[PDB]
Order: sequence, then structure tokens, then C-alpha cells
Amino acid sequence: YLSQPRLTYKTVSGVNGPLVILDHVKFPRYAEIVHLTLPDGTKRSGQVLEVSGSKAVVQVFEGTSGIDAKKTSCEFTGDILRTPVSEDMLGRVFNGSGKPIDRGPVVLAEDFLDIMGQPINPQCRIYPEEMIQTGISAIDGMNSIARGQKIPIFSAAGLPHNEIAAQICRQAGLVKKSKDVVDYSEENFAIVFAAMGVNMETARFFKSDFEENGSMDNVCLFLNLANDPTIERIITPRLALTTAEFLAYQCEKHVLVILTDMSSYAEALREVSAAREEVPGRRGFPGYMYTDLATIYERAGRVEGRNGSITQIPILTMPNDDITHPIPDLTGYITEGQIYVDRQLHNRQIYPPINVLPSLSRLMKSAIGEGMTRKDHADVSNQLYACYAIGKDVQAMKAVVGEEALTSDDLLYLEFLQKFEKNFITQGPYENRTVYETLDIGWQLLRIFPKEMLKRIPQSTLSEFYPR
Amino acid sequence: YLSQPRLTYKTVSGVNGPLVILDHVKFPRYAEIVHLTLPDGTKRSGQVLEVSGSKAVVQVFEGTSGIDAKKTSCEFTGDILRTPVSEDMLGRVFNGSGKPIDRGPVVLAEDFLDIMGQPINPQCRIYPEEMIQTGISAIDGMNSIARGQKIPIFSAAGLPHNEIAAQICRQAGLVKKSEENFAIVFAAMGVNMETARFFKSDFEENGSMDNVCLFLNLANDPTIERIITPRLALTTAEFLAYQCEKHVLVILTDMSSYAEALREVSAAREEVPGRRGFPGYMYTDLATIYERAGRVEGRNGSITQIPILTMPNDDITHPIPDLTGYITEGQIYVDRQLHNRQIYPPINVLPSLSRLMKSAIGEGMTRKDHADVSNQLYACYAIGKDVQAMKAVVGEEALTSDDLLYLEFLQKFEKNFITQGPYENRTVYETLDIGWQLLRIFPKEMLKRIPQSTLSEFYPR
Amino acid sequence: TFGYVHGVSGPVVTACDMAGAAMYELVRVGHSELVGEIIRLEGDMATIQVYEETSGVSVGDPVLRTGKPLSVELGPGIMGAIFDGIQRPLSDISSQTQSIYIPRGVNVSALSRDIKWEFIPSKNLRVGSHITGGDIYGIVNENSLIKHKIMLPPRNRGSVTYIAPPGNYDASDVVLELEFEGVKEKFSMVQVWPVRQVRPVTEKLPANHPLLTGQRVLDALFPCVQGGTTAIPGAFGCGKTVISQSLSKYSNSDVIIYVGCGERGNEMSEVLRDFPELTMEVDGKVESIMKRTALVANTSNMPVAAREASIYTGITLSEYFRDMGYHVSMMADSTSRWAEALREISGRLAEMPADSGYPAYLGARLASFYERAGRVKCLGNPEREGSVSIVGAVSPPGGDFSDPVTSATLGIVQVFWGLDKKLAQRKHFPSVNWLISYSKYMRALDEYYDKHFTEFVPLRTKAKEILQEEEDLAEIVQLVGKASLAETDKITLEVAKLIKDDFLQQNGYTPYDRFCPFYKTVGMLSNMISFYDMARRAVETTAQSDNKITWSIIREHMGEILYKLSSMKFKDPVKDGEAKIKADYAQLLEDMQNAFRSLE
Repeated sequence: YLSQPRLTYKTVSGVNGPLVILDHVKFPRYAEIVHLTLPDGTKRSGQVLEVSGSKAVVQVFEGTSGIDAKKTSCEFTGDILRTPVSEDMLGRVFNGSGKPIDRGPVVLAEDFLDIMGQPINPQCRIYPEEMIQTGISAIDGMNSIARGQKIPIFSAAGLPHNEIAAQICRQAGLVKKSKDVVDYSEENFAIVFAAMGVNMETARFFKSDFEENGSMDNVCLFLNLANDPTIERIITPRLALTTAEFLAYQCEKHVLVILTDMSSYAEALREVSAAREEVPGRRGFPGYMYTDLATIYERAGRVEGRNGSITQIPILTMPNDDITHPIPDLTGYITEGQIYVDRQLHNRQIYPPINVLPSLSRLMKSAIGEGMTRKDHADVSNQLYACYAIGKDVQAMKAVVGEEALTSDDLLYLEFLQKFEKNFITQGPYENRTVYETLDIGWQLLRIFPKEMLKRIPQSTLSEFYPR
Repeated sequence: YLSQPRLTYKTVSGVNGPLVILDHVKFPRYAEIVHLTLPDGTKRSGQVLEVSGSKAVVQVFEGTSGIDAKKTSCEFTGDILRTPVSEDMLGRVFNGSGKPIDRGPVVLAEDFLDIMGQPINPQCRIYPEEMIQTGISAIDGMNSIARGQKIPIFSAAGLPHNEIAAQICRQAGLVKKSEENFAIVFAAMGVNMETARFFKSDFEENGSMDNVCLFLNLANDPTIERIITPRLALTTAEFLAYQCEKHVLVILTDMSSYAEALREVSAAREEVPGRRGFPGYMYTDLATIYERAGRVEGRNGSITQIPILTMPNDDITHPIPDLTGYITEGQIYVDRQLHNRQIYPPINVLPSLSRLMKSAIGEGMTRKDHADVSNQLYACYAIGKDVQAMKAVVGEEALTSDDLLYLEFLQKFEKNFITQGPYENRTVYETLDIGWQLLRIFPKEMLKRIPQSTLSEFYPR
Repeated sequence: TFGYVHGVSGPVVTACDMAGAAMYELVRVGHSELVGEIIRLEGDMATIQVYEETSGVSVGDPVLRTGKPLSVELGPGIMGAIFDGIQRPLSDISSQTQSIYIPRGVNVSALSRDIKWEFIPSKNLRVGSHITGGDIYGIVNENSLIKHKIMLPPRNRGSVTYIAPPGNYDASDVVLELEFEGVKEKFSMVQVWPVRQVRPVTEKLPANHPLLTGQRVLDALFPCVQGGTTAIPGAFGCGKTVISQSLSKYSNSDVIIYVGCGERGNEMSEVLRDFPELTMEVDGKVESIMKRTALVANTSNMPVAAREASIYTGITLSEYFRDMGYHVSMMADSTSRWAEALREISGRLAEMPADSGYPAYLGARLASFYERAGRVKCLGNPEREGSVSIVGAVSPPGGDFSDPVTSATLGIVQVFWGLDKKLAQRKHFPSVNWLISYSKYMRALDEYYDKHFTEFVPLRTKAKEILQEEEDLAEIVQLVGKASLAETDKITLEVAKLIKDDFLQQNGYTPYDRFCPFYKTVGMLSNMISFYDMARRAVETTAQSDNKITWSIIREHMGEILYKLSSMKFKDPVKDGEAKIKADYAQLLEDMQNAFRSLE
């Protein structure tokens, strides 16, 4: 395709902040990638921000420092950013820019793609039709995740959400083994993980843990330490999504993308906007944050005629534990469902501190069902939730009514509360529970009472499951 | 007079939002009206706002859309906006800009008038004294209205202020009872089709179409015309008030929409804001509208004005109702609690206000003790609300006797004084008799505000 | 026409160096021909606002000058297809590309250009006869159900110079032509009309007919009106498109136009399933909803301006099908999404934030939207009559009615219906609150309800006061203890319970409750009110004098009749004749009379 020699300029009409203005450029185009070479020999990349006649502006990625007026080369590429996607990238580790960092070789690209991606036709959407298992009993049993659902995970500063993310990574998978393990051996599942805006301790911890779990043969990893250039923050997600797309729809696999710390994404985007001199929007965040998060989240689902899917589990932190902060508000609007973690539960030394009372789901009704699972799921979930809500409000009642006036059934509700928080929720970092184990523990916890109190379960399944 | 021909132009330096900028203009005049001919042959108008050098700026009234630089033509007239006015305009229908709607012909005019009018000299102002009979007890009795007043009516979204306004129009007159009547000019500021049908049918009903000039600007019309329509109607009112010696009543509706349109037009120029983003000079502009009302020495007519505005989210500190409360000298404050109880006409009295009552009433006007009844009734109403708020917490056991008296007074007064009905029109003296009927509930040794004399001569019966 | 493609602060991008051309017109940019919008003019420089991405566009790029502003194509074959905010036939695009993503600058007409269509001319006017705009001059049968009438656009008149013979013609064919005084002009079956303006009509008329809804609840209490304007809350778990299904199947409307913003392929595929599932025996034969309705939807990740233009193209299509003498219903759902879209548009205009970023002219756009509605006698020789309704789905943030859009819209619509998560969590179907819902059209529909049935108005009034009274006496029965009170109050709450349990609830899956004919609603409500009146008479009579008839006495002396009351719904009117059900109701009333007579 491209065959022309590239240009290079020694023109610098000025510099200001993280930008560098030049001119006398022939037929510039927007979003063109630009290299730079300083007097001391360092090489730095960049992108074109502004274009006006023969004037140009380039935001230098690595940060502007020591750029002379007359001694500075500026080569142009003439193409927008393009990713070298390839199936073989699994088992590797990269930085934000895509340069490998695990002592490995440059990726022998199998195909080149546009970093931005393209919108997917709503006509060719396919509704989800089956669940998955994340390895967490609290999440699978109480709140199903379909193929193609977009469930965020709200957390706050000071909670162990990162440990939960690592646990989800090292145990995510499928439950097709309902019928037979022989037909289950056909596994076509992979995970792509995008650590962004992460401090150094957590980056090392992630790398070590992922390497320890022994399933790195199906994990792609992207790291962007908080040291690296702030603009690389808002380029890491695009690379991750392009890779996930190429794997999903060109290899017919089942990919699970997990994004971390979207608050840092928001902050980096804010800084880019403010450097770009644009007028501020609400709360100092730019107006089109909605559109931007939309174009990031909307790349998933299922495609008619392709055997594959993309599931999204973004994570983010709520400043000041404020549920009406814009980032969680917009994230909730665009996405489907929500999962909480609560300070008090972590403060009860319960791991994972997953607060199911305000945790919802949107596709649970259709993710589960006969065949893809047992026939005894939805009623069990309803009963567990109802029992737990009764138990908690009843503890609130006994707090003042006195334990002496309590009925014996009241003690049964308290027993349910304590056992539910002792066994169902608490699992431990490596106790890989399956869905079937989770439902077994659920039935065991339900066995405390007679079927008469269990008024959310149909009698037909009571005659089968309750007397076990 | 002016025989100078009217220049046309083809210069359009550029467009930016609702503005249109002209260049190479020979001596522009601030605030001169200009016609625009678009490529398709349809027509528009505008008014100059800012002039500097040979450049000028033009606000388009119909909304800017389809303006080409090389093919549009900008004709200038060389004078301020000027309107035709005639007595026979009564009994017609017009749109916002003044063109006829009713399949009739344009107004052969008895004179041209300035749209903005011009201030009246405070020395030659006869203070209003003569009282109007509304019939509604919540006004005649609590917040009486003399001709020349400019009291507004505060409402909220989904409240039946339209019914109240129509009834006020129907039963207007003189308490002191040749046959006098009214000439009513009505202007609409973005009402829906339903409202227009209601008002038009209501005026058709009582045969009063012979003496009503109408000005209608539905939401279909471009918003910029909403700036001009009020002043035009008000000019017509002033003409009929001082050049025909008639007595006139004005009804502007939904000035909240007018404030919104003012915000829209101001945002184009990037003026300094105020509270809730409205222009700072919005106060002076509303003053330019409202004040034009009252009675002037040496004449016989008079201008009464009854603007109507809705309160967004029932927040009374909102700038529009506040600045109205500053300019005008009263308020009504239609309640929604009563509307939820299905009561008619649901008008609060506790925050209503009428500054002209101090001279509207007295001996030889209504009755000797008219003020005293008002004071005492309001006081009992206030203490009754306080007692209800107290009862909401303490419980029935804590109530003393006077709490019970105040609560039964509250209930009886609400079901009697406030409630009138769609067409019941009480005489003023009937209203005072009813007020005394409510006052007699309390023993005479507790009506603190009323003087001892009035209680001696009136309370026992 | 030189693409001085400036650098930007969003997907917007501008150009310059072009001659005089009017604004609010769309131009194509670059070789891939991305659409955009002229905003500002300055000499020979015109700012433009593209919709799609701005990556890769170079300076000097050709700027295709255009002759028309943003406009929708109109003509046969619209029904059944799917469109984006800029009128692209997504099904045809997917078929053409055999691709998953949407390409850039797919420059293909919305409707077919190679499929012929049967055509029946007027057969009453000749070549040369004078005609004016708005008059029907042809017919075409799109499908088994509806015939696409054909009429002149406004602003056109003259002496005809060609009349097509009946036959089969493609889109590009000239079926009409006419010589104005001086010139002539040729017209095809496809008309292009600007989006931001309202078609003319003969006259707007009052609303004097009630909208037919499948469920007696919200159809006998808070009646919507044909040609009306309403709003409904919308949140997950309670039901929003349930109303879409109910109106699309069981309603007298002749077409449904659905508008979507920020939706999933779910609603599309599910209403596609409703097409052969929700089928009607209009001609004694089940027939798909695809033949009637049309869909226009977009997703969040599509360009902003497309999201905004969606609702206007939806309005235009609704108006166009109304003009043909029909009864349109338009569900402009996800209104808060349109609000966020307007905020987005204002985010890149340096406008003053009136409230929470909302531009100043939000109220103007709200009014101009909801205005385009109501009954009209249409402009043209045939003299037909139709109307348009609008259903704006308000979606508050968690139940907060404080956003300027919510309040501004609640003071404009007249019918508003309840929807609360609590009722759906109570297993009470349909989820209608009845205490925050109302209807201001009651004065209008009195004429209709008086002419046809002559009792229904007292029945609904009495029902309303009884219901509010029960909600009032809930507090007193809480105080006393729900085990002791007067008998008259007891019977009142018991009739309230009976109506609540048997009449104000409707199983959407039961064969005899899948639709509720209005005559059956009238009979049910009247017989109930008669039962309560008779019980009140008896209890009061025996309470004043002696031998007080308590609610136990009535339960045991009339309990089988109470079973009859609650079994009045087991009728199956779709097969059982109306006369049979009327006879059953009258016989039950006579049995009621016998039981009350023997009660005292």
C-alpha cells in the first residue's frame, strides 16, 4: 500500500506545556503519528492534536523537556495509530504503549488494525444465552454473569478490590461440564487484563500472581504504571479492546476483558482535555465523557453467525464513597447491572467483602435456566436473599427488643445470618468453588428451617431437593 | 415625511448563532428595523442591536435558518420598530408579530406608536383608589384589587390558574352598587393549543368577543418574537387607555416562558449572568414591561395589569418570581395542597399580599371595620396552621382548649371562606357577613387585633 | 469546496475556503464522504460539524457541495425496516456489506430503487386538469394490510402534463409531471422533505375519542385519548416495552413508530419475535406486526448528532403516515437519553449552562416536540381525518423528579401513569400506582362516553372517590387495629378490596385476559357498584333500626355470589358471544337481587 518516503522537519515555532507547535508542513492530517529526536539522541513518539493550514501541533507522549528550537528533528508517518494484533500474544506482558517488557521479542504481527475500532451494527447483535463461572461463589450463585453482559464493580479507596480482580482472573471459565467432562474438554476461553493507573506494588503483585496460577497460557496482560506518560493511560484501553475484538471475532473464542481503575482513566482524560484548552464541563470533567465511555464500553456482546463473545467487567473507585459522583453515575447508565463492596463487611475481616443487599443484576433471569444449569437456581437465590434480609433486619430488631423476647424461629434466622456470612460469602483466596458447590452450600444453609418457612420455593422442587 | 428612499444591501460579513452581521453600511442607526429576503423568496424581519464602524449586528425574529451570503438581501427602513394602533382592533385575532389570524385584513391605523413606549411623569400620576369587584372572597376580603394595580398571580405547573383568570375576566366590575364594562387585551407567551382553545371559547361564550383584542403565540412560533409581543400588546392598551378614555385590563400569561426566551436571546451575545444564569439587566427589562399601568392626571381611562407566571419546582427564591415580587406590589400564590384536596378556587392567603388595600378600603368605600376583619382573620389562620403543625407531633392529649378552637376555625374557614365554586359571585357585604360569621366562633375576649368598639357594636347578634 | 480540515476538540471538525452556501445544510467531507453540519459562516469560510470520527482526514480534502439540507426520504416500503438517526436501512447495509461493522459513507437510498410496485392512478382526472398540493393522485398496495396513499407535497400546483397508466414502476420512474405557469417539474414516488419544520394541514381539531388499550386498567380510570400526549415512567424490572407490546397489538392505531436511543439489540430482536408471536385476527387470520409498524433506533456509541436527529426523523415519519388518513401512535422512549444527547450537543457549543449543563433552549425544543400532535383534518381534496399520539418515557435518576426535563415535561403532558418497583415486587400486575397517575382529558371524553354508554362516568367517579377514601381510612384502621369498626365502613373497604383484587389487575397470559373488551369492563364495574349499593342499603337499614347485618352475615348469606363476582372474569369473550356474557351479567344481577331480598 503505502510507498512514499517520509518527511521530517527542523521547524519549531514554539513550545508550550505538553505540546509543540511547528509549521510549513505539507498536507498534514489529523491523528497522524509523529516521531521526534532530541539533541541528546533520545527518541520519543507523539500524536497530532491540531492542524490549521501549514501550521501543526503535536502532543509529545513522553513529556516535553529540553526541546531546542533549531536542533530538533520531527519525522512524520502519514498513518493513524495501528496495532499489530496476533493470536500468539497470549502468554506475554506489555506496557501501555505496547512495547513488550518481559525480555521477549517484538510481536511478529499477524495483522494490522485500527486502534479506534469500528461500531458494531445493532442489527447483528445476539442476546446472551448462557452464564459463566468466575470462581467466586458469592458472585455466581447470587448474581449471574451472562455471555456479553457489562457488569461493573464499584469499590472505594482502601478496599481489596484488586485481590478480588486477581481471584476472578485466575479462576474464570465455563460450566459446560453439566452433561459430561468429555465434551467439556473443548475449551476456547481466554482473558485479557488491562491494569491502568496502578502503583508499583500492585503491578508487581499482579505479575507475580498471574505467573503463579499457572494458567498464563491464555492470559494477555497490559501494564501502565502511574509513572508512565499520562497520555498512555488513555491508549491502553484501546489496544486491549482491539486485541479482544480480534481474538473474539477472528478466532471464534470466548474472551473476558477486565478493566481496572477507570477513575484513573477519567483523570487522564480530564488532563488531556485541559491541556487541549477546551472549555470545562460538569464538575471539571469534559462534557463528552459520556460518549467516550460509551465507545469504550459498547465494544462487546455477541455477533450473529460468529461463535464467540466478549464480556466486560470494568472496575472503578468512588471518591468519598459518593454514589452520585459522575463517574459511577455515567458508568451505571451505560452498563447493565452493578456489584458493590461495602466498607463495613471488609471491616468485619470478611473476604471477599461483597455486599449482596444492594447488588443487582439485569440478565440473571435469562442467563440461567434448565440445561445450562440445574433447575433449582432462581428459587434458591430468591430464598437466600429473603432469608438474609429477614435475618439482618431481625438482628436490628433484637438490638433493642432484647434477645429474651425472641422466638426460636428468630434464633433460626440469626443462625442463618451467621452461617451465611461464615461460609457462603467467606471463601478464601484459593478456594475455587464451582457453581454446583455453591448451590450445594446454598441448599445446606436452607436446610436449617422447614420447607414451610421457605415460602419462595415451589412445592414441586421441595419434594425433590429439601429432604437432602 | 421622510422621503429618503430605502437602501437594500447584499453584504453579509458572517453569521454566528441567531445573529447576522452586515458590512459596508452607510450610517446605520441603532435599533432600526430591517427586512430580509431569503433565496426562496419567503420573508423575515429583524432589529439592529450593536453598531460599530461600518459593521452592524441584526437579531432575526423568525430564527436563522437558510441564510446564504451571496443571495440574501437586507433592506433597511431607518426608524425604530413602529406599530399601527386603532380602536377597531378590538374584536380581532393576531399572532405574535401582529399579522392577522382571523381571515381579516391588516389594521388601517389611526396612528403609529413606539413599541417601547416612554416613561410617564410621576408628578402627574393620580394614585389608584377605586375598588374592583372580583367576586372571589380570597381577593375581595383578603387582597382586594383597585384599578391601576399590577398584582401578579403565582401558580405552578399543573394548577388551574387558567380557570381563575377566566373567572376574573368574567366577573370584573365595580363594588359600588350607566353600565360600565371592560376592554380586555390578552397576550399569550407560548401557551399550548388547548389553552388557546379554552380562552377563545370562554370569550366566545359570554358574548364578550365584541370587546377583546387577542395576541396568540403558540410554541410553534420562533422564540424571538416572544420578546416583542408583550410590549406591542401593552402599547395597544396604553392607546386605548389614554386616547379613547376606556378602562382596560391586561392579562399576560406565562411570563416564565418570556424569561426563558430572554435567557435564550441573551446567551447569544454572552452578557454577564446573574442568579440561575439569567441576565443581570433582566430585572430592568421586566420593570420596563410591568410598570406601564395606572391612572394619570387629567384623563379618565386607566390600565390594570394581571400577569401570570408559573413557579419552577415551587421554589419561591427563583429569580423570576422574586424580581416580579420586587417590581409589582403584591401576589396571590395559588396553592396546590388545596388542589390535591379537590377544592375550588384553591388560593393560599397566608403569603398573598396587596399593597393598595391601605387606601382601597375604609369608611365610605366598603364598611367601617373592613381592615379589622382582615387582620383578625389572617391572625387566626396563622395560629391555626401553627396549631396544626404542633398537633402533628404532640398528640391530641397535649391540646389545650384554644388549640381545639383554632383547629375547628381552620377547618370551617377553609371549607367556607375559600370554597366558592365555578360561578358563585358573592357580593362584598355578603363576604363581610360571612367573615363575621367565622369570627363569632371565638369568644370576644380573644380577638386581640380588632378594636374594642367594633367588637362591641358588631360581634353579638 | 476545499477541505481546510481544522484541528478539533471533539468528533466535530470544520473546514473553510468554500463559496456562499446556506447553513443547517449537510455536506460530505473527504473521499470517504463523512456527513457534517454547517453552523457558522464568515466570508468564504463555513464551520462544519461532522458526525463520524475525524481520524485521518487531511487538509485540502474535497468538500462535496450539496443542494439540500437534512431531510428524510418518504415513500412506500418504509414499514418493517429499521433506520438509524440519519435514515440508513441497516438491514440492507448488512446484506450488502456481508460485514459486522457499519462502514463510512454508505451512499445508498433508504428505499428500493429496482423493485417495481403496482400503481392505481386517480382514474378521474386528465392530463391538463388543475391540481394543488396535498391532493392524493395515486395509490399503491405495500402489503396485505395497508395501502400507501400518494399525494403531492405542499408548495406545488399547476396543470398536469402527464398521468401515468396503471402498472408497475420503479422508484426512479417519473409517475407525475405538471406545468406551473411558466415552468414544469417532475415528481417521483419518493419525496424529500426537510426535517426541522412542520407539514401544513387544513386545521387542528379537538380530541373527542378515547385510545383503545388492551388492558381495562388505565383504560377505564386514566383514559388516554386518540391524538393525545402522555408520559410514562421507565426503569428496569417493572416494564416499559410491555406497554409497547400492549399498544402495538391491542389498539385501534393503524401504525406504530418506535424511536430508540441507547438501546440494545434485545428490544429489536424481541419485537421481531413479537411480529409473528403477537399476531392479530383482523381478517380472521393471524398476521405479523412487521407489516404495520416501523422501527428507528440507535446505540450510544453512534455519533451524537445522529442520536439527536433520531427523534426528529421519528416525528417526521409519524406525521407522514398520519397525513394518509390513519391513527398514528409514536413511542418516543428514552426521553432522558435525548436530554443527555442535548446536553452533549451543548457541550461543544460554548453555551451557558442554564441548569446542570442543559442549554438554554431545552424548553423550546421540548415544547416544539410535544406540540406536533393532536387530531387534524388533512390538507387535500379527499378530506380525510387522522391524528398522532406521543408517549414520552420519562426515566428519572432513581426516582428523582428534579431534572429540568422531567418537571418541564410533566407540566406539558396531560396523562401520566404510575410505575413503581414496589408493586411489581408485590406480584401485583400490571404495576400501576393509581395515586400519582391522573388524566386531564376527562372533560373532553364526557361527550363520547355520554353518547354511547350513558352510565360509565358515574361509575368511574364513584370508583375514584371510594379508592381515595380507602387510602384515607387506611390510617384509621391502622389506629384501631383492623378488628373493630362500623359495618358501613367495613362494606366500603370490602368492595374496595373486591375491585382491587378482581378488576384492577389483569393477567397478561391468561387467554380471556389477553384482551379486555370495553363492554365487559362496563358490565363488570356496573354490577360491582350495584352489589356495593345494595349491601350499603341493607347494612344501613338494619344498623339504624335493629337486627344489624354484619359483614359475617353478608359473607355467609352471599359468599357463593362473591365467588360469582370474582369469577365474572372467566368469560373468554374471543369465542363466547357478547350476548352470552351480557346475559350472564344480567342473570348474576338478578341473583344478587334475590339474595339481598332474602337477606331482609
